[PDB]
Amino acid sequence: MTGTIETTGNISAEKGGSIILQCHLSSTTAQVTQVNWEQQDQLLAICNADLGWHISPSFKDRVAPGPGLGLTLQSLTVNDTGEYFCIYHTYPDGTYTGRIFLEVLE
Amino acid sequence: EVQLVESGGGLVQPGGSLRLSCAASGFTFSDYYMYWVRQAPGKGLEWVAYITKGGGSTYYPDSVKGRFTISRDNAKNTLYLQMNSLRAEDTAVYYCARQTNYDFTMDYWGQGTLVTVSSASTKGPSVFPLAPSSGTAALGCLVKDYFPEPVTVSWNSGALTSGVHTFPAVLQSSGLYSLSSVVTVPSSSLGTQTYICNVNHKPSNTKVDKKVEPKSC
Amino acid sequence: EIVMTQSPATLSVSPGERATLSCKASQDVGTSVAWYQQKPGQAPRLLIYWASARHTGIPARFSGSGSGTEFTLTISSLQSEDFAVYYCQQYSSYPLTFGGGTKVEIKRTVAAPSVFIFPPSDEQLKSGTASVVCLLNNFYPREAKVQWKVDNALQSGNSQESVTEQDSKDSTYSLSSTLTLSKADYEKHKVYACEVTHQGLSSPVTKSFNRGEC
Repeated sequence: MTGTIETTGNISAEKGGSIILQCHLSSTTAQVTQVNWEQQDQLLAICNADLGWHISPSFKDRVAPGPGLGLTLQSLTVNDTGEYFCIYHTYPDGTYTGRIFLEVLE
Repeated sequence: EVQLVESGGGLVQPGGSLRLSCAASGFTFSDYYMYWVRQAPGKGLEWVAYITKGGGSTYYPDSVKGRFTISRDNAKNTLYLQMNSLRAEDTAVYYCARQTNYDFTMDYWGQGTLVTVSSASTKGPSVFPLAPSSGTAALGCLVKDYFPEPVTVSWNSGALTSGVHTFPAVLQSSGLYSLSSVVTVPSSSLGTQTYICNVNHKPSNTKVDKKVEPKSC
Repeated sequence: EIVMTQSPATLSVSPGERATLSCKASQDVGTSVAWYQQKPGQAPRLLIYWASARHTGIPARFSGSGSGTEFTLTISSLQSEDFAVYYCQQYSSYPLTFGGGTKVEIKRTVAAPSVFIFPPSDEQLKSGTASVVCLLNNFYPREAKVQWKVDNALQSGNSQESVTEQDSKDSTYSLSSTLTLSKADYEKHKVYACEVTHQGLSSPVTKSFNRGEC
């Protein structure tokens, strides 16, 4: 129930640069077990509480984990324009989701 | 229970084209990322195709790139592999696989469907007996000179199972496979019990029974 | 591409004992390494993901270790059912690549094979070619020699052998040797013999038939 997700919002970047995607679960003491980073079509990363960061091989060239629970995109294409999602797997509350819209311009 | 069923395997001439099918059930097919993996007879596993949950992105190895095309139809609960400009070394059992939605690999595989790339011609088997001779005795069948794979071999329509060994086919120099299937029974049953092997070779549409009798003489 | 090499190729293990398997990546693959069990005739079954995490439904006697380039699967008290070829796989980057596998056989007491010889079918004789068949039945271990004597002359280059997968109930193996000649060549000779040597026989065992008798 009680707890929200704040994000970096709707942002914009030049082609070829980097962006940081950050999220922050707040207003709850429930423990974060996993966080997934996803595009509208593909999952990009998973930070596990036990086992750590895995990065989807479709983005190994261009995606560093963090800082913190965020994620850094490296060589943005206009193809990267769209929605992004940090999904918070949590106990006891459940799945919290924050959303970011990115637009890569030329 | 997650279920994946592959379909479409068979003989195709080099340069030709074939199209494979995986039929899903027991899980929301549209939430999951899907793979194709292939395995030559006796050899190992080779990743061949990856696709996103909605089909937006596809990834191939250099080996097949520009010839294979992975795809899905989400309402048919079906994943497809379109194999163009086929080569001899494309011969393998082809499996579709589902990605873990908690990691980036494969949790469940289908049973597979077998593709065979050869200029050779289909041909069905002849089946000769291995008659019991001179306690327990042994008898069997010889499924000789067929192409391509596979053949199944039952005994007494499935009533005979314990004691059977249906051997790996070996390819002969002719270009044709051949195998044996045997079973060891009690001697006393020889004068009494009937023994038929039920040989099936679906690429040919052959299915044949052969009685094996203690040929007294 | 990232080459994954497993070692050793083969491992025979007594039941209740521990097998230890090794996968070595040609570059850092992190902990993006999975292990798969493939039973003969079957699809691969996922055992370990994330190098250490065990897939649900997998017994805790399986166990995965490693990070970086050196990974290790461990089966701590083997059972007859654990007989399969085990595969490692990195998913750090494309192309997703697999090891060559490690085959694992169950160990048991030695078992001398039962041998049988089969003269070619009267109906295949009309074919023009003959096929004598030699059956080594339910033996252990899997190494064995089959030589074809044709009127006490040893054959070479005209035989083909085949072996079953390790048997599910008694962990034995079985063999099929098939000698083929011209039916023309078949009637030029008279004593057809199959000679079998194997660690469970005090000495070689031979079985034979005379062409024409029956």
